[PDB]
Amino acid sequence: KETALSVGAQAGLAWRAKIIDEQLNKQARNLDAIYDFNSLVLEHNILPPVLLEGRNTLNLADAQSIRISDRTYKVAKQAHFITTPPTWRQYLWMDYVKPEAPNVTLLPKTKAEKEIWCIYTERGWKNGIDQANTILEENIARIKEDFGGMILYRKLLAMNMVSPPYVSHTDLGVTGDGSEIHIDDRVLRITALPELNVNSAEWRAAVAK
Amino acid sequence: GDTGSLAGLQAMADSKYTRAQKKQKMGKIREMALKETALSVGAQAGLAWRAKIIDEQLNKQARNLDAIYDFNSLVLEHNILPPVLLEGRNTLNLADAQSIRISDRTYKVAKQAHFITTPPTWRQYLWMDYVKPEAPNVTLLPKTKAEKEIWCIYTERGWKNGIDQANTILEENIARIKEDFGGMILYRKLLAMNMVSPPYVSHTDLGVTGDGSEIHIDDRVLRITALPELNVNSAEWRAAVAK
Amino acid sequence: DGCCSKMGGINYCDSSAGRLVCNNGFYSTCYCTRHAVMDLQFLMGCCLWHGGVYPQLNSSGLVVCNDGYVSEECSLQK
Amino acid sequence: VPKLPCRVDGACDATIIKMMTDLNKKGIKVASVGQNYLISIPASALFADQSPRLNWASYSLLNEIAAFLKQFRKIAITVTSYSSKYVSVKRERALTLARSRVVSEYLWSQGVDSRIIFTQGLGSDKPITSYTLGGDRSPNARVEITFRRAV
Amino acid sequence: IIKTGDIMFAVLDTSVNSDEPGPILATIVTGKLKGSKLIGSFNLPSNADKMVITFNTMSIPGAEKTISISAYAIDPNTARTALASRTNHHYLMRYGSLFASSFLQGFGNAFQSANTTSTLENAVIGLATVGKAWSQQAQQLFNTPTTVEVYSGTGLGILFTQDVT
Amino acid sequence: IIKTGDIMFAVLDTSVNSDEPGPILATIVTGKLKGSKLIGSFNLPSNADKMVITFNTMSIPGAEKTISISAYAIDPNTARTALASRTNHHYLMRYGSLFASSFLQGFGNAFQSANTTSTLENAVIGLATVGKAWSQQAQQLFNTPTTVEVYSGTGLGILFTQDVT
Amino acid sequence: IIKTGDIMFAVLDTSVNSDEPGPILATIVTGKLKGSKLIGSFNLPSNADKMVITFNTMSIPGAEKTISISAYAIDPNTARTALASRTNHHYLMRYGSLFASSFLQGFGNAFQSANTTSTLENAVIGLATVGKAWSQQAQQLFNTPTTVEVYSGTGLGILFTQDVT
Repeated sequence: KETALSVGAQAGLAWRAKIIDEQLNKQARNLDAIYDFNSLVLEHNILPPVLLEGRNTLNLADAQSIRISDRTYKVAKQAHFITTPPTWRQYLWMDYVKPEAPNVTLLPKTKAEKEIWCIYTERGWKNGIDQANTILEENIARIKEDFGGMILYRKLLAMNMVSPPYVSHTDLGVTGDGSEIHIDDRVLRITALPELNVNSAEWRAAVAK
Repeated sequence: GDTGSLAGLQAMADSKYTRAQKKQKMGKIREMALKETALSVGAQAGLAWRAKIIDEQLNKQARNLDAIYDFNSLVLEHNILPPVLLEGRNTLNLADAQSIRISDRTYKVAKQAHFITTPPTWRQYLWMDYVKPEAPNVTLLPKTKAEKEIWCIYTERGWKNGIDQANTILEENIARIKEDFGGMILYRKLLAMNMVSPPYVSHTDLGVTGDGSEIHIDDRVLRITALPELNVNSAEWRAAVAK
Repeated sequence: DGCCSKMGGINYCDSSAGRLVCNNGFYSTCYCTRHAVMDLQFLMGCCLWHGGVYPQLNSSGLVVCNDGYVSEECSLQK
Repeated sequence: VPKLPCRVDGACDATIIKMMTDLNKKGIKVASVGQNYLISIPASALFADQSPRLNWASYSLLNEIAAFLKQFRKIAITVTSYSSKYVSVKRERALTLARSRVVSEYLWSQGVDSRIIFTQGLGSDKPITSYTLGGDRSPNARVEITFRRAV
Repeated sequence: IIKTGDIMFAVLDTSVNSDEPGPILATIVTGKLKGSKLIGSFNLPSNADKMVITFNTMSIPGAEKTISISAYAIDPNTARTALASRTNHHYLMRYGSLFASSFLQGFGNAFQSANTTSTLENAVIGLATVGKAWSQQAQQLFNTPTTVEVYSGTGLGILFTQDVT
Repeated sequence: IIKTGDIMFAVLDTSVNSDEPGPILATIVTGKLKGSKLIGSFNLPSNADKMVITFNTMSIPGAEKTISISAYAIDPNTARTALASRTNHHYLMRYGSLFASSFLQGFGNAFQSANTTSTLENAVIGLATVGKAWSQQAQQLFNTPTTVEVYSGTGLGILFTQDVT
Repeated sequence: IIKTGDIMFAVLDTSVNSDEPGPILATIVTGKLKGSKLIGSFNLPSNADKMVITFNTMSIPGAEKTISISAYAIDPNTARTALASRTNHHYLMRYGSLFASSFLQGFGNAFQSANTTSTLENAVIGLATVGKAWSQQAQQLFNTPTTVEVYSGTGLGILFTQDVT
């Protein structure tokens, strides 16, 4: 009955997850060739922040409440230090649990029961496949959004729209007591976070050819 | 059948495998009890057997052990055990965001130097402890040939697990003695490099001691005034060379 | 079958290499120790690239990874 | 137990020693000392008369070479091409360079699991035989390919 | 909130005979409440024409709660209150035992009486005195009812009795 | 926290007949409760169609505690309450004893009555007088129940009754 | 401290019969209890298929104390409650006495009655009159069951009932 629908959903989701994970494993090298991160990281090993761009803003609230602007920019996530660059594995690799537990409560006896079992199995299978594809599409949109925010920060900093992050290092010599010692202490801190400039005159334009 | 689930559930729609699930439900209920016991007895037998083998093989080559571990060479002239030192290189600590601490190297005193009575050996640090067990205590027994066979193979798995556990024990012990010997030789090297303060020891010497019933002829008492430590003034450090 | 097949047979296993040695001095294709250079590309399990599955009991079958992320694929379907 | 592979994928020592026996009884020399393995091929059975042209049967031997190369876990690969003195220095150097280039190109096109592949040629600068009777039929007209097996 | 006396589908997985009281559990398989189980017991009817289950101890999983909504059962896809089992377990045994004990008594007395108008005498002997004790023991054991027994792979329909929260 | 009415597995290890109540202990074999022991006794069914065990005194080692969760056993792979035992233990023994005593009684009375129409007289003597006392003692002891006996090597499935902490 | 429901061993040296209750002693020789002695008594079961010993008075040596772990005994190598004894003690004796008294009564009455259809009459005399008193005495003494007796050279195992410190 509806148990056939449920197990069709589970089996279709698991099988499509296995298929799509083997596809992701199949296309290996060009994935990282697209989503290199280390080419974007700044000179103090700090991950660049995320920017958001919106165009042609129109808003209404009620009768006589309207707001219109051209473009809007949003700082999504602040820059921070990082040890290793992220990759696409924490964005696109779906999980894979293999269940081998079909429990049979409702059991078919007639050929009509077997036929409706078959068609419920088929439609649950297709439904689970579609759901897995939806999940993959959402994750693809998420990593695309992250990379686009990175590229937007790079272009705005090139186009003189954000203050660069300002970083101070403090140097100390040998530290510690006569039992514990360090050689050359250095503390790296960041004083100024990147932020937008609200004075448009400093912005420098560009023209191609 | 769940992998090719279309044909698997089409076969599940027929009632023959509903009958066939009943005869394997007994194995799903009864047969799952003996395997952990087989694992336990195989682990005990493997641990004991591998311990006996490794004790024999360690005792086979005992000469080179104490030959390379000459603590008596490293004994200082006041019968003082050298202390243990640790050196770390390329120190980076990331406490949190907006914050990096970096150093090139660092040094730590692990165990403080002290007087010793006898030189230690490798036997207290490397000999595997072993008593032979002779009591396989059995609570349930196999009855079919197949369950006897899987009892045998799970005994074999326990044999393998006990072997690997014993190898892990030996690896931990050899890492420990490597750590201690490396710390002592590092202390000697840095003391030669003028990085460690030498220990300082005085002796109080008195003559006739005691009453008219209890007496001692010689009376010398040795006490360390200063434990070894490192030096913060780096300017007087001497470098090295090679030709 | 035989790992040192069409050869003299296996001598022992070098655990430093994680590889067995045939009677002729050539490394066999089989591994012996788990601590050896395998080729790991495909793997099972869920809450991957996360904190792992939170081992608490729950009313629903929602499995929340220890970084706070929720895996609806590893979770059951209503 | 079944998650870890019992052996490497597609690797069989009986297969390796069988194709080794077949290659050295065909006439392609294989040197095997330590982890270092070299393969020497006569240039007459591969290329044309002082020409960078490929025979149609030679792709079978190249496929055999790729089948042998699949069975090992390598890191680096070195290809050298050597010839006889025919016209000049530069002509033979360029001919050996072109032959090494095209054979490395086909080897990389086929499924080699090598991280790094080097290719070069020199001509008649480092011979192995002073018997200089024949021309391209002479055995020092050769191509060598070597590596060290990594663990 | 559950409507006052609606019907739910469930699956019964534990079987029992109508001989000794004990806890029984069923499992609701569809609907709003999912994975819910129900323990209870049975009661013995006067005649073996049907059998019903006293199902009250409702355990819904997830939380540490145990409500006690009482519910009864009907035969699914039949909408009747009978039990799908056997009602003729011990009719013929006591019937044949009583009839044979009687026939033995009759054979002994009448073929003893027929001596007026060795081996057949021994037939008279044996049936003559083994009939009577077997007859009174058969009249003793004649009171045993025929039991019914539910099965371990049969679903059921559960009607409610009162409302819940 | 254990839900009201889940199913667990255990293994029973010591065997005894259902004749004398006493301490019997088993071991929980899987799940969260590992190696926990459980002592109790049994109860006697009215008829020989099943046999069940009442187990209440549950002790888990490691920490010094002793809970009193009471639960019963269901026969695995049948999902029923019957016990693996024999039930035909002493039916034919008392049946044959009663039948032989009656046959002796009948032989004495009818083969004495057939005297009108010495070894056969001694047969009348022996069966005539040893029939009667044996018959009344057989009717005295004929009410013997057929016992059942648990085994020392059988696992079991246990349904829960109340929750624990 | 002894946990609830464990098993230790002891040796029984003093034999006793299951007719008169009294003190019987055993000695715990293994486990943590060394040199411990034990005073108890027996109980009589319904049928002689088992026998258990009520063991309560446990004296631990070393100090002048005697703890009171009230426990039972289980047979080693069987882990069952049956006892090393015989159970056919007084079946055939009273059976043969009753049957002889019967056959005597029958011989006297039938061989006196069939005289129409001296020393043989004296045989009639003897069996006719000594059958009856022996018959009523056998009816009097028939109700004796078969006793049991523990052995003087068999070890034992002891399961625990209560905890100690």
